[PDB]
Formats: sequence, structure tokens, C-alpha cells
Amino acid sequence: YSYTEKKRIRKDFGKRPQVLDVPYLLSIQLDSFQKFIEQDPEGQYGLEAAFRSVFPIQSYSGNSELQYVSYRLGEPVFDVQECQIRGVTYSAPLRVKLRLVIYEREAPEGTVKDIKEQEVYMGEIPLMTDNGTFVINGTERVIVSQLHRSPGVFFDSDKGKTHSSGKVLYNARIIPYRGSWLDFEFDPKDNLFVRIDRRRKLPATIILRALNYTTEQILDLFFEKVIFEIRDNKLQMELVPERLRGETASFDIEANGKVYVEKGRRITARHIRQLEKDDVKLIEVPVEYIAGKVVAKDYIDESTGELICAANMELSLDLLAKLSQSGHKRIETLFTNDLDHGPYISETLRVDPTNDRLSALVEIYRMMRPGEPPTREAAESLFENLFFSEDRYDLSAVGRMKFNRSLLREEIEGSGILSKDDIIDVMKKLIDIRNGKGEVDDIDHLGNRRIRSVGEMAENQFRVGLVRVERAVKERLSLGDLDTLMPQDMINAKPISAAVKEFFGSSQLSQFMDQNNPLSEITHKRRISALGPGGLTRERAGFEVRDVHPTHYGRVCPIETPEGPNIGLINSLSVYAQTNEYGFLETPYRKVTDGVVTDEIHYLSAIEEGNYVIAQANSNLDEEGHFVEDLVTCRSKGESSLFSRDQVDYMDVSTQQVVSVGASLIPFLEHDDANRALMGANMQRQAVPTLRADKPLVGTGMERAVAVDSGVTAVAKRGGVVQYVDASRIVIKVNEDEMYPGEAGIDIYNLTKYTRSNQNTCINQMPCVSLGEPVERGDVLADGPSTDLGELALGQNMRVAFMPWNGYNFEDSILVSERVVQEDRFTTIHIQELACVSRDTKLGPEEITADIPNVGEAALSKLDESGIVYIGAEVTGGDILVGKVTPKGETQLTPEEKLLRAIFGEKASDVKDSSLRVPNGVSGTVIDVQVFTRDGVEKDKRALEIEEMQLKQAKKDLSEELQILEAGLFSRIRAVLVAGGVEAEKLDKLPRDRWLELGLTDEEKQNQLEQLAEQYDELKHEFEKKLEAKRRKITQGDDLAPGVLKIVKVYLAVKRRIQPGDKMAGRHGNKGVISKINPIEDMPYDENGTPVDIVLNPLGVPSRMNIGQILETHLGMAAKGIGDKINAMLKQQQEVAKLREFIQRAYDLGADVRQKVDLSTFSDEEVMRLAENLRKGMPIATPVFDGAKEAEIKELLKLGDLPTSGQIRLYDGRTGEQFERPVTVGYMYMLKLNHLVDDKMHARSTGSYSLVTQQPLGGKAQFGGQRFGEMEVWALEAYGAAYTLQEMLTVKSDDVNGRTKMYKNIVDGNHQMEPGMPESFNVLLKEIRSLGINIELEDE
Amino acid sequence: IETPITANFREGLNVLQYFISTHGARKGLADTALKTANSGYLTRRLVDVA
Amino acid sequence: IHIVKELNVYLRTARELSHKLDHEPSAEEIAEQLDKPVDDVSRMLRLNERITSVDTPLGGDSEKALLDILADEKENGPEDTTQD
Amino acid sequence: MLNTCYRILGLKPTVIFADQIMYTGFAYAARSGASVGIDDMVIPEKKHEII
Amino acid sequence: GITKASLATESFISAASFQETTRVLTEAAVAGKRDELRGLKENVIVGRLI
Amino acid sequence: MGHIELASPTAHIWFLKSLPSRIGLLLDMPLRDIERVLYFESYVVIEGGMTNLERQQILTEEQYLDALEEFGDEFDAKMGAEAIQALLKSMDLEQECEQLREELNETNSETKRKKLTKRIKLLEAFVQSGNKPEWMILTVLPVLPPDLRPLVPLDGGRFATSDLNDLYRRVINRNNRLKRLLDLAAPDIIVRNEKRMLQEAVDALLDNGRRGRAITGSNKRPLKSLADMIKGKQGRFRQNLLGKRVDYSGRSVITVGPYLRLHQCGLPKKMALELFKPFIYGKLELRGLATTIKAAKKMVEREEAVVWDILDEVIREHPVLLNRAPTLHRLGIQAFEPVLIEGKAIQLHPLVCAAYNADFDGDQMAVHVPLTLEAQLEARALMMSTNNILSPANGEPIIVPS
RNA sequence: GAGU
DNA sequence: CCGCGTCAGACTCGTAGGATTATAGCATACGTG
DNA sequence: CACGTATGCTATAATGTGTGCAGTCTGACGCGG
Ligand SMILES: [Mg+2]
Repeated sequence: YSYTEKKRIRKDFGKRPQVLDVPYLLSIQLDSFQKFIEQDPEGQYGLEAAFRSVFPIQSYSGNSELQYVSYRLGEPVFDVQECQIRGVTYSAPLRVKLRLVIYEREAPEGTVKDIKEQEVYMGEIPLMTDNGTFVINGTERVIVSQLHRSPGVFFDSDKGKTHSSGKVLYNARIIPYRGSWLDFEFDPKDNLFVRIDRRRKLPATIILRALNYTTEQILDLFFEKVIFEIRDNKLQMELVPERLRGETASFDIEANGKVYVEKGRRITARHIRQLEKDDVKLIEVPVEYIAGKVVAKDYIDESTGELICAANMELSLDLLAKLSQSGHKRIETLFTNDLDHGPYISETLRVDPTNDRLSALVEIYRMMRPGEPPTREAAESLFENLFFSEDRYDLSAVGRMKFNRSLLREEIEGSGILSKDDIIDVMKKLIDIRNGKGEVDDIDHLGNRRIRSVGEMAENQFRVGLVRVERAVKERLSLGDLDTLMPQDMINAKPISAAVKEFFGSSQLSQFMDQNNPLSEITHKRRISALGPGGLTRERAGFEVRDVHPTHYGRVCPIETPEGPNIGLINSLSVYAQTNEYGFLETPYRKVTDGVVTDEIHYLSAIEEGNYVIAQANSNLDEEGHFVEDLVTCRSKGESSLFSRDQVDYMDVSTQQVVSVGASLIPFLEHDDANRALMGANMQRQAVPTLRADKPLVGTGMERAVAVDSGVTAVAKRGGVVQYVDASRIVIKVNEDEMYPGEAGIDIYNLTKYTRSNQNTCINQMPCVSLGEPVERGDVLADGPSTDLGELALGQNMRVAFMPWNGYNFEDSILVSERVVQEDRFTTIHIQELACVSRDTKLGPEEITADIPNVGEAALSKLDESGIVYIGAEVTGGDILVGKVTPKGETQLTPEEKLLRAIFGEKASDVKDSSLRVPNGVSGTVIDVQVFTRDGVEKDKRALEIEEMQLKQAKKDLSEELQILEAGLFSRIRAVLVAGGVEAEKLDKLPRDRWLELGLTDEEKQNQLEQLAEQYDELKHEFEKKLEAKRRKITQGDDLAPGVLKIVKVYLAVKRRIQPGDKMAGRHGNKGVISKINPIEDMPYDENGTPVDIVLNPLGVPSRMNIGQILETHLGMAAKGIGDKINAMLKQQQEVAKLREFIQRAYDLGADVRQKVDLSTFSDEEVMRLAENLRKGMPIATPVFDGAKEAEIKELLKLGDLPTSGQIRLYDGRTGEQFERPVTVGYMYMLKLNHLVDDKMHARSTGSYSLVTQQPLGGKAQFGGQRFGEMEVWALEAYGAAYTLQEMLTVKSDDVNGRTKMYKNIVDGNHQMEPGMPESFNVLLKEIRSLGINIELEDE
Repeated sequence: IETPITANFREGLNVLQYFISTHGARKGLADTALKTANSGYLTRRLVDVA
Repeated sequence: IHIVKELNVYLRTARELSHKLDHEPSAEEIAEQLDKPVDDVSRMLRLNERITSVDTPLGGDSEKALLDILADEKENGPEDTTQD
Repeated sequence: MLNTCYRILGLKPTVIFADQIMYTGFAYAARSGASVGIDDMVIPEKKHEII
Repeated sequence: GITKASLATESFISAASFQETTRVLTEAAVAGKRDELRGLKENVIVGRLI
Repeated sequence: MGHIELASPTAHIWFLKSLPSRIGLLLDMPLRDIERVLYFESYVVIEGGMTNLERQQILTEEQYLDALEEFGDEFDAKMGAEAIQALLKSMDLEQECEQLREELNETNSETKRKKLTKRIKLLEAFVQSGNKPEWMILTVLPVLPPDLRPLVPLDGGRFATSDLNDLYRRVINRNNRLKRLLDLAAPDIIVRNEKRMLQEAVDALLDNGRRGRAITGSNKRPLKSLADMIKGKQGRFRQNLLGKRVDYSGRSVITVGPYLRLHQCGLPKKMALELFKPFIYGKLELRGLATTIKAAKKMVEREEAVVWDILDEVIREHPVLLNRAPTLHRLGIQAFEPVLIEGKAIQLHPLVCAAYNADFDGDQMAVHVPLTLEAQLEARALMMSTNNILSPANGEPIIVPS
């Protein structure tokens, strides 16, 4: 075990050896975007791919052309931190080297005319953070991967389109990555058609005619042949035995000298096999049989040279006789059959109005460009530019791959352009499917659904920006001068920058990162969405795609997706699942050779998975041998059953791989209903971090991995000893063996303190190490906001009892002890952000002064000279934070105010009042202020004071950097100087500033001194430039929006304590709202005196079927029982030996505990720190389906000396007498969700009204009213409450004079109704009359 | 489905039983979100005519 | 036309600046290039600020537009009317 | 019970009676001490056999 | 049926407000139809007493 | 309102595209036929005095050239909205009604009798309405008032406008260009294109995505036309007229009140302080505590101890309405006597949770204040929880212990 | 994302 | 009949603000302090 | 006259659009061929 694990070991109840560890959870994000920026030399990827796809391009004339050389990302002008504070996007400038080459017109391709080569800027591309976010306008945003139908081929059929007939019409669709769609479909008359971009329908043969296929050839492609030899007089036919099947024999079928089948007789298997065995080839047949057979090829009279019969012509007795006498004694007709080989193309040629190739091209052209006179040029060009042009069409390697595999080809990669064979083969397979051989795909199968990550999407939008600029370039190249015109003068950055900014901004997949919880971020970045551009819509979404598909096993979680309209579309990735190189999903499986289960792992794609039989993870292994049991539970072809041991090809790696990350955190998932588990996992994401990070007693194991991988915790880059711990930072000195010989080797981590989250929560990092502690690489140095010693800590476990209590836990309602509030454990921090904007108006600039009309001294006390509240100041609703004043223009003073202002003098001043104040009923402490001024406007006094702080603090920070770096660097040189000329304290006597002149003998260690000497001066000059940069940025006058002169941002911190109305829940989908905070005197308490913290209603269990919470409670109680035993032993101080005895016995409890934890390796002190942590309650890991079983939990309770039932006798705090029976009591890990009543409470009497409709506005932020909607109206109508109704329609809403009159009446007591007519109605009439419908009021 | 869930909640379902349960569960939950529109629209038509 | 053409020269100049600075230029950086007042540059960039539709629904969701939030500030409430 | 009371006694009595019933109901619910342990979920010995 | 019955009522305000509003209004405008406001819908639209 | 004088007449799209055709039904002219005429693909005969060529018979461009030399003069056939308007003007409804009624008696087939009875009722109703078919065609275009298509400045010096203003700007530009092209006596092909242009913009103004492509903004999204403001859920009726935003309303999270009696609910002090603002001011003036309205306002802002006693006085015997969404039956809204409580959530009585389907897993409810003596009485008598026990659906008590 |  | 088109598709609550392009260069002409 | 807003002319030859998305829902009810 690691050093951080020595501090607190979790007890594991798992039995299945995990052959594979969980991968880096944000793998997808990082790999993808890395590929996008990664400059690949040949195999174009991301950026490189976009350039090569478009470039090189030439002008319209063809003489001038632009070619791409190479690109480079500039380093970002502002780092992440600065970007977040300022509100700027974190991006890298994209400079691209381009070469303008011009050809001569008189010379053939005179490339040595004019070649201008230079580097042009064109847009800054947003960069991805270390943890897979993007910083856009100062907020962290995550681009969620998308899931769409893979480019390629797909066969489908509307299952009974015409509902009367209910005939199944099969269709093929070729979907490219870029281009027009090409659809093949059947009609009810079994004729094959073609459509482009679902336009009007065309006979399918028309497209083959475009590809230059004569009628003869088309039939030879799709059809087989029936040959007829005409010998002497009688007609002979060439026979294939297995054609005549399921049919009725029309004539007397005989051969040489044996009659087989009679007229009107069914031809069964036996007959066919008889005929085949006899070796029948030719059979005499009646002439009358030919009537109905279609001739395949053309036949001409050799004598005359004219057409006797054209191809695809139904044969008759006349034609046949004519053909015989011309001299043709062999006739190719179409093999064809109602059942098996259907004549589709034959019939489609009869419907085909075109003749030759050119005619076919014209008809295609006339479909898509109807009316417009066709020209041969335009038709040829159009058809080629549809699916046969490199520019406009591209299946992509994924499209070609999927296409080739669906057609059962051998080669995966190839042409992105459609070849002739490709089309034909799609038609053939479509026809095959019609005949009955083959089946249609679905769409829901993950073999047909592909995942499109961030890098590929950025790549696509970047291609678009290129294409827009390409238009502009071509246009300017044509008219442009060859000599004067520079390449960078033609290029505009704006189209590209616009396209990209629009993606990372406007796109649905790009959204505000959900960061009210580490889990929330990590799962959000592991999300997949079927929505957005190139995907489904909520409206357009069916039920088929939404529901759980067999292929989802090991790839997508079946238990993680929103219960909204986004139910089937948005989905979290399974744990072990990964992105295939082509973009499909794949899951790890352990290969089994001859029964023996090897440790080699293979990731299987969806398609590959169906081929092999895969055993479940729950099969019992025979100690590195094979399956214990002769019958094994396995699955293949999407279906599950029993198999023999040797039959098994693979097996599931982990028991966890079926579920997502979120669902894995749920202990005892196995005993919860899936519905509830879905809600539990969803609600776990909404857990708000409390003040005190409490670890969960009853965990799973995933806690540690989530916290660490999320990146919110600070982890150690290189192992070594901690040189300086601090609240603000941590300095760790690295071990010699890992410590590089170049630098000093002292790592510095500044910790991010009290910062605002997107949900207005509080993000602070705490150090979790002691000063001078030895630490291993990859250990947690500092905990993030909801983490504890490396583990995920979303909520807080507590003592729960399940019982009714006077209906205060009625319908999930929660009765909680005052103790919980007193200890402030659920109390939460919220950091809110208030801004005061000073804009420039037509009348003049708004000012941020403290000098405001009508302000009390009390109010101005907290404001400084500038008009800004001081740091630290406690505020409450109504207090002014940032004073601001605005120039008022004339106002018509009513004659009364003229008289009054003449009486009092009080002539009204030029300035008004737009000061930013504390929103009503929020109250907190101002913890930081930031000021933004434009470059030219005179700065505030307060702004100067903030800059003073920043400058001097920046100098200290950088000075400490070079000081501790200088100290660590000379400490090395001191050691190198010892290796050769050791004079330890004699060298330290004279000052360290005069040290590097001393050398050594001519050896490699003398060169080591040169390396440290070169780096020390490098660090010296580097420190100069760093500080120059810092100083510039602090001085830097910010470029804000046009109109805005200066902005002041204030950050309040509020302490929110829990209260009735707040929302709490566990991880089993058990919600509840706090109803009552009961005094601790009233709380049920056990024999020992210990009172319960929460009382939950047991009536919210059997209906819910979430039994995980009961198991959690029992295991929770046992965990705490052990904790109290350890706690008791520590208070007594027995001795190390005794603690070690108990703890060893404890760890090694379970029936087949996987993890062994021998305490003999642990030194006595290590044992003490461990026990110190375990006293609060021994933490236990229940893996998902590999969890603790009932037996194991009861055994743990006996070690706690707790009852096997887990029920204890409880006493009523009010009466003192016992409750009649035992109640289940233990620790459940619970969470306070983001839904604070504070945010929810709202009330309005009278306020602003809407613009046109005149009715009150909506929303609490705008001080809005609740909507009384149609539903709500109907209620009142039913009841017959007429006045209340009318009241809500008129005086309470639009009726303007009515509302004012009503208000006056109410203040004067008399509740008189004085109603009129709603203004919205008036508006309606006017809108109808603007339509040109006369709608008039006829009065009485 | 031809194979029903033989196990129960107290005993704990295995990976495959749990997965098999999902389908039906989710179908139900989606029906809440999606079908109530049509139920409510019926209510609206009734109301309008009465 | 005069304002439009002025604004266009400010734009073309911004483009040259942005190519060489790697970064899109500030109002004062463009002004320093033209040897002109920052207030002039600012006023022109303010005019370039293009309009938003009141009917456009907010938050990528066809839920409710700007109109739904935007009050009549001139129309005081029943409170103010009754006070008069 | 409530229905019968409504028909014989009337509204006022039923309203009072309903409140009263609510109070005593919850009151005794709590006193009972009734809760949910894993042992209440009795299994049938004939479970494995039937299966 | 319920939909057509509601659209067949003499009140075009009730009809138009329900559904099909473009068609309802062309019909009523051409017919020169007058609604004397008997029903509840109609009154609530004008903010009158039920 | 204002108006615009259109240089060329234009069809009202509602009485053209919205089926039944109305205009096509009235002329007995297929809709495609009308359109070929409107878009100037082909001419229509308005009056062929020579019975050789009859009324409403479509002629292509080359068809109009043949009879030009031959018959000419004595046949008038024209193109576009002008032609259709003229055809409409000159049709006499009375006469053709009688003619068609005569034909109805000859051999009335089932579907023929319906179509004929339809036109009969159209012609009858047209004469009864006093409407004229000319009016199907617009020469004057109305202009909606400014405040119903507002141009407002946002804080930052930004402007926001209604889409209608963009649509109107298209119409005006195209119409005024047409006037210019006529003053310049332009060739007829260009006159045609502008007339089509005008009609396209009008149609977009009235109903955008009806006829063809809806004219789009830079955002890709179709501009919101006039008809869109009346039509659908977002439309005036459904959204602003059959339902409204309402004053004296609030909302919060709900929680149990087991201690409550049946006719009561826990109402947060802070909520009730706001909801009853004017009643508090009025009582403050009767007590002579507050001199004026402004003083009373500042007194309630400061939340003085006397104000709590006054608030307690007013809320006595005053019913408040609680509502839970969705309001499926009438009991989803019930009246209660409020009991003021310190704490921000509303407390609901257990027994009526059934009716609301209210379970406290985060549910919220809306609170409404009946203002008038009439509304208060309606609430206490008809809507009080105590008074409404039985389901109106089946004769069963809905307040049942659970 | 919250109850239905 | 067939096929193409039009019409509807539950009720409240929430969060957050916000983004694109480009129109030359100069001389004469019209309206207000 | 100036300041703000508008109308105007520039002289190699150049002479029919496309572009950017849309993604295909569903059960029902009418309306020309
Ligand atoms: Mg609920």
C-alpha cells in the first residue's frame, strides 16, 4: 500500500480479482483534443487533415494558386488563471505558413514565375485544460461527445408503410460524411428507384445508364440466365435442378427416357435431388412455355441486319419462330422466379423512360435542377460533382470501412469517392434482402452508431472556416494582381475565427461545465449525446433509440440518463469503455484459451462482440485453471444461456464494467430497483460540498479514483519530502532517484483558494499533508472541495433511525436533529458575483462615485472614497456595494410638483442613481473586489489600491520562487563539489553569492557544475522577463464592450445553513425535504444515551424498492461500531500491540476477502495515524455487483457487539419511555442537494409589467409573478369562483386602470372590484387588423 | 421477455438480472415523460367541448 | 455613408494590426495606428454593435424570448399610480 | 368510516373527526416503533425448490 | 367527434382559440360572423365575468 | 395604425394558401392554376367576348401570341394579381349562384352535391357578410403600431427589435423600388421580377413559413411573422389570453404540517409580508402610525415590530389559495386560513396531500391572495379545503388518511 | 436540472 | 384508391447571458445656425 | 461658410444561381388527378 493509503485503508468486501484497473476517466477528452492539435506528417489528423483536405487551392483562372506548408500554435497570451479572472477565452494564435505560387499562361506550366512564401495569422483556437475543459469568456465549459449514425451503408424498411396493404418496402441508404445522400428504394409494384437528397423518385436503372451501362449489360449484372436451344424442330432448354423448387410443374417434365414430373404436380426436394444426381442439363420442352419469358440480349437478323427483338422483351410464339428462321438457335432469357430470384430490374427497365447514357444524365439533371434548360456539359458536370468528385464528396475512411464491411468486402480502407461497383453492390444487396436472403440493420445497434468527440468536431468547423475563406481567396485571386498582391492581404481570419467561436459557444454540445461537485464534472465530461447538429431532436426522437439496447453492455450505462425529455438521448459512458480508432465503442474482455483464462485483454467492438461467446464475470474461476462449474453462464448473439467450459471464448473483465461511473459509486446497487438507482445517481451529481469534507463510511472503492482523476485535488508530480506546507501553497523537495540532474528539483504547488464556481458554490483546496512528510508520486497533497484524503466526499454520513414520527416525515419528509445544524456540518458556502457597469450614454458618462442623492451616513460608512465597499464588509439586502450615478435629462413636473418645489425650494438635481446594491434577502461578506477600466479613463482611487496589492504581492511571489529555487540549486552544487573536493562547513563559511567560480577536476562532474551554472543564470534572466510580463498585465488597461467605460466586480461569500424546505437525499434515490428541525431533547435516543441525527420514514422503502439504503444503514452501523471500539481503545490508551491485534482480525473478516492487509509490515507510528482516522468509523468498500453479502455484514455487527437484526431499542425523547419495538438504526451517507429553499422562495404583490402584453413578467430574478395558466383557470371555472377568476384576468394582470384603482381601493379598505378589459386583447385585435382581417367590436 | 427475473431485491440481483431489469424500468420512466402529453391533450379537448 | 466608410477603414486597419499582433486589436491600439482620438474609435465601434431580436428565444431552448423578461420601465405600478 | 359519518352526521363533524383521526393516527404510528430490517423480508423455504 | 364539435360551435373565438387558428379566422372573416359571447372561454378572453 | 400603398396589388396569403382555397374555391379555379397566373408563368382570360375563348382558361406565353393576331381586341387576358383581382371583381355572385342551383337539380351526384352546396353556401354567405371578392386582393397594406413591434435600447447601448420590423423593411424597400422602376418605364421582365418580389415579402410578413421557404435571420431561424404571434402555443390566445401572469402570487417549497388543522396552512412570514403589502399600508394609516404611503413603505422595509402585529391583524380570517401543478382537477386549487410561521417553506396539511398529489420530495406550490370581498367569500365558501371533501369525479372522500 |  | 400536404402533439418551475460580415475613394449637392 | 446627409462617377475585358443546411416522426383527414 501507498503512503496515503497507510493513513486510511478502506476495507474491501470484493472477491473478484480486478485484472484491469480503471482507466484515466477523462481519457476521451484529452486523447481526442490532443489528436486535433497533434501535427501528423502523413496521416492527416485534426488541423493537418483540414489543411490537406482544402489546400492546395488554385484561382478561378488557374494561373495563381495558394499552397499550405505548415502551422504553429503561438503560446497563449493569457494563462488560464488570468483568463478566468478577466473573462477572456483561453486560446492559442494560429500562424500558418503559406506559399503563393503563380503559373505563366504562355509557358505550359511555368511554375518558376512568382513564388511568395510567408506566415499568416488566422484565428485563435481555444485550448483544452489539463482536466478537459475549455475556458470561454472566463467560464469553464465542456464539449460533450456526440453519437450519430455512422457514414456508410444502411438497409432499412418501413414496416408496413401503406397501412392498408402492409407491404414491406426495403430501402438502401448510402450516407457519406460529406456530400449528397444516395437512396435506393422499392415501391409496392416491386420496382427499384433511386433518389438524391430525397428529391423526386427516378427508376433505378437510370443511374446505371449514367454510368454508361447498356440494357444488355444491366441484365447481365443483376440477372442470371436461362438458355434455350432450338434443335431440329423441338425446343430444348438448359436446366438447373435447383430452380424448379416450390413450384408447380406446368408441363410434362421428362428427359432421355424417364418421365419424372407430371403436368400440375408440386416439385419437392426429392425430385430436385433425383434430377441433380442423374446429371440433367438439357430438356425437351413445349413452345408454349416461352410465352412470358423475357429475352435478355439483342438479336438481329444476320441477313437484313435489323432488330428482330430488342433486349428486355417478352417472348412469344411469333418472335420465336421469326428468330429460328433468321438463324438463331440459342436464345438467352431472364432466370426469374416469383419467390427466389425476383425480376425487379427487368420491370424497372420497362418503367425507365431513358434510353442511352446521355438521356439518363439529362433526367438526373432535370430532377435536381427542374425547368432549367439542360446542357450536356452541365449534366456531366453535375453527376460527376455529386458522388464522383473529391471536393464535394467524401465517405471518409470510416464511411468506406463501414461500407466495405457491410458489403462483405476484404479491404477496409479505400476510395472516398463512389466507384461503379460500389453502387451496384449496394443495389445487389438491397435486392438480396428483398428476395429474403439477408436482413436489415438497425439503427440502434452500436455497430451502426459512432461516437464523435471534441477533436473531430473542432476539425469539422475548422474545415468550414477554411472553405469560406477559400471562396474569398479564389475570387480575389482571379481579379488580383500577381505582383503587388500579398497572400496575407487576401486572407481573412474572421471567417475561421467566427466558425470556431460559434462552435465553442453556440453549439449545444458545448455547455457550462457542471461543477457543483467533483463527480458532477467528471461524469459530465464522460457524457454522450445523441442531440445537436447532425443528430436527433427531442420532438423527432422515437422510443426505439431511447431504450436499452443489448449492445450497451459494457459500453453505455443502462442506469444513467436524465428523467426528462432527454431520457434516451443523453447518456453516460460505461466505466471500462473506450473509443475505438474509427469511433465505435469497445469493451475489455479477458481471452480464454482452452478453458484457461489468460490475463491478456482484448477490446471488442460491437460487431466483433456478437461473434464470440462471452462468459459472465460471476463465473467461479478455479485458481488460475478454468471454470469451476461445468455449466457456465455466457452470452452471444445478444442472448444469454448456458455453455460448456471449453466452449467459452472470452469473459467479462470486471463486475463494474456494465455500469457508468456514477452508478458504480452506489453501494448495494444490486439490491436497488433500477428506477431509483437512476435518480440516486442523478442526484448524487447535485450534492453540494459542505463546510467539513466528510468521507463516506459505506463506500465502493471508486471514490478514490474519481477524486484523483477529476483533477480538482492537487497530486504530487514527483515523490519526495515536503519542504514547506502552507494554507496558500505546498513546496515538495524531490528524491534524488526521481530528481532530474538539471534543475534544483523542488516542486511548487500554489493552492487555489476560495473561488466562485459556476453554480455559485465555493471551490477551495485544503492541504492534506504535514510539514516534512515523505510523500510518494501520485499521492494527494491537497484535497479539492468535496474530497477527503484522496477519497470522494460529497456529503456526510450520519445516525439514522427508520420510523414514523408524528407525520413530520410524511411523504419522504425528513425530521433532522438540531445537533446537525449546531455542528454546521451541512452548512455550505456560496460565493456569488455582483457587477456594477459604468456605461457611456448619449447624455454623458455614468460615474462610479460615492456621491449619490439621498444616502445615509450608515450606508456610506462601508463605502470608500471611490464608492466601493471595503474588503471584509458584512452586507445585507439593500446596502450599496458599488455606487454609480447616471446623467438624467427634462421631465414634465406636474403642476402640483411645480407648486410644491416652489414652496420647499428643493430644486431636483443633474445626477440620478443606478448603484449596485445587495439583492434582497441575501446577506454575506465581501471577500474580493476587481476593477476593470478602459485604457484612457482616469482610474479610481480604489483601483490604484488593488493594483498596489497585486504588484507588491506578485513581486513577493516571484521573489520566493527564485529564492527557494536558488537555495535548492546551490544545495545540489554543494553536493557535487563534495564529490571530489569535500570541504563541507569550510565551503559554507564565505558567502554563497561567490560560489560558482569554484570548479573541480576535468571529469563529467565538472560538466554537471556547468549545467547548474548555465541554468542559474537562465533562471536569473527568466525572472526578469516574467516580472516584466506580470507588470504589463497588471498595468494593462482592459478592452471592454463598446459603450462600457468601467466595470466593478464584487464577490460576496454567504454562509447558508440548512433549514426547513431544503432538499436532502442518499445515493439510493431516496429524496426528502426537511420539514422540522427538532430539538435534541425530543429526538429518539438509544439505551446508551446517543441520540439519532435523522429520522426517516420507513414507509418510503417498500413502495420504492430501494433496499440499498437498508443495507447501507446496517453496514453503516457496523462500521461505526468498530469505530467506537477503536475510539474507546484510543481513549484508554491500551497499547500498540492490542490495537494491532483487533485491527488485523477486523480487516481479515470476510468469507473470501480479496485484499489481504497484514499489519506486521506497518510500523507502530503508522498504526497510530491509521487508528486515529479509523476511530470516526471504519470505512468499508462495497463494490457494485461484487458487494458485501448479508452474512458478511452480520459478522461485522457481531464484531461491533451490535445486534444481528441491526435494530436497537429506542427511547422517545419527549416521554422517556421506550418505543414498543426495535427500530433499524445505523449510518446512512446523505447529501444536501443544490436545491436550497432560499433560492426557491419567492413572493410578489406588485412590480414591473411586460412590454406588449402588459401582464406581469416571469421569473424570480426579474421579480415576476407566477403564471395562472389554462389548467389553473379551468379549476376556478369548475368551482364557479367567478370574481376571483376575473380578478386574475383583469386587475391582477393587464387591466391598467383597473389595477391601479384596485390598489387604491385596497389601501382604502373597500375591497371593491373595478374591472375593465385586458390590454392584450386590444393588441390581438390590432394584430388581426394588421393581417388585413376586419374584426370589429359591435357595441350594444 | 421469455426469461423472467427469478431473483429478488434482498438477495441481490446479478449483473445480468440487473441489466435485464433496466429495459422495462426505463420503458416505464420514458412513458411518464412522453405519454402524459397525450393524456393531457385529451383532457384539453374534453374541456374545450364541455 | 460617411460613417459607414469611416468605420470600414477602422476595420481594415484592425485586420492589419491583428495579423501582426497575433491578437485582435484594442480600441486604443487602432487609434494609435490612425493617430486619432480613442473616443472617435470607440463611438464608431459602438455604432457597429449589431441588433438582437426581441423574439429570439433564450438559452437554446424554445421556451421564452427576451420579450418575456423585458419590462415596461416607464409604466410604474399600481403603487405609483395610487401615490399620485 | 368517513363516508358513513358524512352521510349521518354531516360536514362539521366529519371535518373535526378527520383532524382527530389524523392526530391519533400519527401519534400511534410513532409509538409503535415500526421499522424495516432485512429480517422482516421473510423468504419462502420452498423458493429454490419451486424455481 | 370532440374536435369537430368544438369547432362547430357558433362561437368563433372559442374555435380559434382552441386550434387551427389560421383556418378558423379565414372562415369567420369571410362569413362575416359575429360572436355575441355566450360561453365561458369567450368571456375569459375578454376578461369579463364568467 | 398606419398603412402602405402598394404599387401592384397582392394576394392575401391566408385566403389563398390556407385550405380550402377560398379564393380558388370561389372562382372554381384550381390552386396551381391561380399560382401560374400570379407568378407570371401564364395568362388567364378575364373576358373573351368571343365565345371562342371562354373565361378563366389559362394560356401560356406562346398561347397568348396566337390569338393575339387572330381574335385580339375582343378578348382580354392578363397576368398576375391584377388579373385575379379583376376576375374577382367582375364575377356576379347572385347570377352564378342561381346558375349553379339550377345545375344542382339536374343530376346531383353525392360528392358533386357537397362541393356545389359548399360554393352555394360560400356565395350566399359572401352576400350576407357584405364582403367583396376584390378585397381578397390587397392594394393597401396595414401597418401595425410601433409599441407592438418595439425598438428598445438595452442597457449597454445595444438595440433589440421585433422581427416584424425586418419583414416590413423588406416590403417597403421592394414596393418603393417598384414605384421607381415604373417611373423609369422599365422593361416588363424586370417589372415582373419586382412584382413577384413584392408578393414574396408580403407573404413572409403575414405568414412566413407557409407558402415556401420561411425567410431566415442570420441565426438560421425563421423570422417570426404576424400569424406566428397569433398561432400555436406561443400565440396570443394560448399564452397571454387564456392564461396570464398574476400579481399577489408567490411560490415556495412545501413541507408537512402535521400539527395543522384541516383548514390551515403554514405561510412564511416574509412571503406574507410581501403578498399583503397594500393591506398593511391601509391599516397603518388607520392606526395613524404611518402618515403617508411613502412612510408606510419605508416602515415595512425596516420591518418594524409594530408591522408584525399589524400583519397578524390583517391575515386573520383572510383565505389564501394553494395550487399545485399540474392542476388536473379543481381540488388542485384549495383555500386555507394562513398561519404565519418563521421559516421559508409553506406548510401543507397532510390529509389534502391526496388531492394535490403532493408528496414532499421537493414539490413546490403557488400561493394566491383573493383580494376582493367577493373573491374572499368565494374562497371561504366554495374553495375551502374543509368544504370540499368528496371527489367531484366519483362520490368518494378525497381527504382520506394515508 | 425540479415535481408531476 | 394513392399520394402529397396540413394540422395538431400536458401543466408549472429553473440557470445563464451571448455572437457574424463588409460594403472604394473623391467631388458635388442639399439644409440649418 | 460650415456640418451633416446624399447623390455621383470611375472606361482592358469580364455576360444563367448553387452552397449550406435539412433531416427524414406520427396517426388522421381532405384534395386533384
Ligand atoms: Mg412529488
